[PDB]
Amino acid sequence: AALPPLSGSLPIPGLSASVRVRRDAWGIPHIKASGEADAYRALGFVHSQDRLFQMELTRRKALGRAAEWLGAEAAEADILVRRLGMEKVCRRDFEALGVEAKDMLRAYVAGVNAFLASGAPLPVEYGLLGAEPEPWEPWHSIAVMRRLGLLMGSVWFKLWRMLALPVVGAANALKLRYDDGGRDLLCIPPGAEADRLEADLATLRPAVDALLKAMG
Amino acid sequence: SNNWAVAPGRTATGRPILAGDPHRVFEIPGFYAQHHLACDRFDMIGLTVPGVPGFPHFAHNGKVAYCVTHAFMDIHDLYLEQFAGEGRTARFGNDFEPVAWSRDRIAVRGGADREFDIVETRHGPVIAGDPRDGAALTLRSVQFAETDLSFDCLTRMPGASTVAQLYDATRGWGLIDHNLVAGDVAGSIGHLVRARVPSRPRENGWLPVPGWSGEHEWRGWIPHEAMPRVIDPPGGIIVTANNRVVADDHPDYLCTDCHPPYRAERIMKRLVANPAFAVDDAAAIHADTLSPHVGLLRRRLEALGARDDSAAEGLRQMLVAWDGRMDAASEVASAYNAFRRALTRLVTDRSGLEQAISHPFAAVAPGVSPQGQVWWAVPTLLRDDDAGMLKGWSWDQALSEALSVASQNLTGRSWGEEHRPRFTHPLATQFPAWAGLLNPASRPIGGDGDTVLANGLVPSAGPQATYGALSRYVFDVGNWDNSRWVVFHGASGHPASAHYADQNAPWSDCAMVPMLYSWDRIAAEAVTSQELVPA
Ligand SMILES: N[C@@H](CCC(O)O)C(=O)O
Repeated sequence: AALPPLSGSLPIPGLSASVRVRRDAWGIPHIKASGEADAYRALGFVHSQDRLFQMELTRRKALGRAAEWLGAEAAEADILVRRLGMEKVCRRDFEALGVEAKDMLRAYVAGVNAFLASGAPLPVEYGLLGAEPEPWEPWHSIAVMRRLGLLMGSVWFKLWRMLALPVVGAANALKLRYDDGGRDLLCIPPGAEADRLEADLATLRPAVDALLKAMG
Repeated sequence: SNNWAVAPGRTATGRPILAGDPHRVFEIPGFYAQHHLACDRFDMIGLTVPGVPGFPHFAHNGKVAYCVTHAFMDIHDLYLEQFAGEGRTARFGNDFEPVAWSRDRIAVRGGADREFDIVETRHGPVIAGDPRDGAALTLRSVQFAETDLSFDCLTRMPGASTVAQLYDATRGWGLIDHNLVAGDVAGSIGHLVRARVPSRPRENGWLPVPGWSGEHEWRGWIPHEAMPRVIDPPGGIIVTANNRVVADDHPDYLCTDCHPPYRAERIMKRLVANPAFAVDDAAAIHADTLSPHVGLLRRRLEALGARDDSAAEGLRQMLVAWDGRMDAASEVASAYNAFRRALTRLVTDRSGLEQAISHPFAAVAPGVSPQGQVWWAVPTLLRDDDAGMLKGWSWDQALSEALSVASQNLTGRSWGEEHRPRFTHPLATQFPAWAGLLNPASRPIGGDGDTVLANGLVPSAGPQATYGALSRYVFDVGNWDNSRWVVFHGASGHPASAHYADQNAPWSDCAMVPMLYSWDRIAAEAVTSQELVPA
C-alpha cells in the first residue's frame, strides 16, 4: 500500500489496443503491445510505476530544479544547467525531430501522464518531501537523456590542468592526466598499441600565458 | 565501462557473443533499468533510462545486439574569453562584440532563492570566472552547441537487422560518445565510434584556449563516415574499455584523455587465451580483480628497503608479498588501498595541488577532486621516477612517508567489507532516520578502479566503492534465451518493494539472471500480469 498496483487492468487514455505487462521473478517488466505508439505509451506508464521518483528527480536536475527537493547541496548544479540552457536546447532538438521521433516522445509522456492520473499512491519520497508530481512534456525526455551524460569526458581534465598551471608550472601541469600503462592498447585496429602524443609546450605557450595572466 | 565481442570462429557456440558492463556512480535508483518491449514493429530487450523511451545503449532486437562503453572522444572545449564593456562585450578576432546577459533564479529547499546571471558569448555560456573582471571561461560542447538529432536514432535502431544497418541507424547521434559494439545473427561483430565530434586542433584538448584568435574555432564536424569503425576484424575479438580508441597520429584529433588500458588489456588477454569463449565465461572476466600495479609497487617497495618504524615495515613486507588481487576475501588488498590513498594524499598536499581548487575558475559544479585526479597520474610519475612535483622529495621519501601514515589506518577488514558500497538514497541525508529503509542493502565486493571488476572509489573520501557496474550482461546472439543480465540493486525504485534490492545478491557474486526473450517462457514465469487498456 506504499506500492502501485501491478495486477488487474488499468486505463490509459490514448491506447488503441490492450497492452500486456508481465513482471518476472525479479520484477522485470516484459511489455507486449500491438502498435508502436501503444508500446511507447506503455513504457512511459511502466517506467513510472517502478521509477517515478527517479524520473522526476532526474528531470528536476536537468532543469535546474533539484534544489527544490535536495536543498543547498544541489544549488550550484542547478545554476550550471540553467547557464547551459537545458530547456532551450531540448526544445530546439525536439522541434527539429522527424515525425516518428516526435510521436514516440508524445506517446511516451502520455503514458507517464497517464500514470500520474491513475490514482496510484505516491512513492515514499513524495511523502517525505510533501511533494506532488508535475506532468510531463515530450521534450522532457531529451532533457533527462542529456542529464544522464552531462559534461562526461574531457572538460574535467582541461579544467584540472588549467588549475594546476599556477601551482606546478606548465611542464608539470601538462603531465597531469591518467596513466597509459607506459603505452596504450588501442581499440582500433584491435590488438594494436602505440605511444600517445605528449603536450607540445611550444605550441601551447600562448594559451598557457593567456591563462596565467587571466588567473593571476 | 567494459565490453567485448567474440566472433563465431572463436566462440563455443559458432555465433557471436557480446558481453560487458557499464560503470557509473552508484546513484539510487540505478540509472539503467531492465526492460523488454515488443510490438508489431520490433521485439527488444535491454536497458532503458527511466524517463526516456527506447533503448539508447544496450539491447538486442532478436537480430542485432549492441552495447557501449564511453569513448572518451573530446566533445567539450573550454575557451578563455577576453571581455570588455564591464562584461558586456567579448573579443572575437579584433572586434569586441555584444555578449548575451540575462537573469534567472532557482528556489532552494530550506533557504532563500538564488538569483544569478547567464552570460553567453559566441562560444557558449560563461561557466567560470567573472566577465566583469575582463576574462572568464566559456564552454562550447557538442551536448549543447547545435541542434542534435540523436532522438531520431531511437526510432531507427529497433528496425536494424545487421551490424551495418545498426550503424546507419545511429547516424546523427551526438548527445554522448560511445564505442558501440554490436553483433548479429548473420555472424558479424563491429565497433563504431558513435559520436559527433567537431573538427579542430589537438591543442584544444589540453587546456582552455583563446576564444579571440580564431586559431581554436571548430571547423565543421568530423563526418559520420570518417568516424573510426571496424567490422569483423581478423583476430575475431573486439574489446573496448574507455581506452584510447585510435593512435594519436590518426588524421582527425579525437582524444587527449581516456582511461588507462589496464582493463582492456586484461579483458583482451583472457579472450586471447580462450578461442572457445562460452556464454558462461563472461562472468569470470567481469569478476577479474588483478591490479595492474602490483609489479611496480613490489619493485619500488623492494628497492625502498626495510623501514625504521615497525608498523610501517610490516605494511611494507605485506605489500611486497601481495599477489596483487583486489579479492573481496583479501585483507592485504585493503592495506594496498590504504597505502595508495595515503600516498596520493601526500603527493597532492606536497605539490600544492590540493589548493588548486581555491581559484574562482575551479567553480564548475560539482568541482574537480585533486586527489581523485592525481591518483591516476601517480603510477606514471612513480614508474618514470619523475619527482618534478614533490618539492625536493624523492619518490622514496613519499613512499616511506606513505608506509608510515598508512600503517595507522589499517582496519584489518577484508577488502570486501572495507570496500562495500554504502548505497545512499538521494534523500537519506535529509531524512537520516529513513536511511535504513531508503538505502538498498549492499554486500561485500572486491575490485577497484583499475580492475575489470571496476568498483572504484573517491580517494579523498575513503575506501568504500562509489561507482562500478550498474549492470552486467552477456548476449548469446541467435540463441537469445541464453542471454543473461543483472543490475546492482533491482528493478524496483520503491524501497518497500521485494525487488528494490534483490539483484544485489547475484550482482555482488558477479553472477547474472536469465534475460528472457521468448513470450512462452515469459508467460510461464510471470509473477504479476497487468492489462493496460484503452480509456
Ligand atoms: N556507463 C557508460 C558506458 C561507458 C561507461 O560508463 O564508461 C555509459 O553508459 O556512458
